[PDB]
Amino acid sequence: VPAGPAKAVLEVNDELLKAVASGDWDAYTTMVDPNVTCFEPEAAGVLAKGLAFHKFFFDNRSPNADKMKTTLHDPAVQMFGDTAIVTALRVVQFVADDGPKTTRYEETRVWVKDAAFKFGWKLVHFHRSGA
Amino acid sequence: VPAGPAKAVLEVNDELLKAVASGDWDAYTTMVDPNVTCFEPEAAGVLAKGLAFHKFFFDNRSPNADKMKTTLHDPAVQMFGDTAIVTALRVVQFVADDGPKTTRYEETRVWVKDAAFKFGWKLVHFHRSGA
Repeated sequence: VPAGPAKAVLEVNDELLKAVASGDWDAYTTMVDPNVTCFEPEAAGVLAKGLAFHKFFFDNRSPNADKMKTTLHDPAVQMFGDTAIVTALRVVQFVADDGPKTTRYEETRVWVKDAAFKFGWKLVHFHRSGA
Repeated sequence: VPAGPAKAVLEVNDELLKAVASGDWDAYTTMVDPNVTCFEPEAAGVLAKGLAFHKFFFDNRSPNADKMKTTLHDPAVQMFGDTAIVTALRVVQFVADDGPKTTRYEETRVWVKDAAFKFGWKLVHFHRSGA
């Protein structure tokens, strides 16, 4: 059974998390616009732009990124023409110096229709912020 | 001289800040979609929806919200059809128990074209997160 627009973007959004979690850069590029912008903890407080910024973290995965477990919670999509706004809570289990920890992030992901992209959608902007 | 699409949304985005800063609820409603969603510190970690949530803060402005000074820094817009993604850094001067303080927020504002709205644009989602 094929997914409608809203279900479809949710699936691609989930697939992107899988790609990031597994360090699959090639997969990342099938879903993310070359001129993607973002606010995220790793971006040091300013808007980061382009894939090169993100590839840096793929090329230098360290040190216990493999122990990490990430899940998306409470996902929702809102459609505005060819734009889809996906909102969710990202919960990350990781190990720190003090032991196992859990952190929650608010995530906004803005997806745009593009039949040229593998799944018919591309990520153009996202905003992730920690609790 | 009239503003093009990108300049136009930046102006409306600035006007919205002016409305919030001055507690002008009527102005707020000329710019913000009735089904607006948001992530923001005031939303207690989950996605808030609707104008009623925001009106609560207008109706209960307290206690030194008038002393506050807010400015937008490094604004940028990206256009995707009828969607405009405005990104900016929000700097807020306020007084705490310990004295005058300054805080920076990352802000994503998603605006959508609508000729029915006063300025031709409506805010449908935003994401604000503190440093």
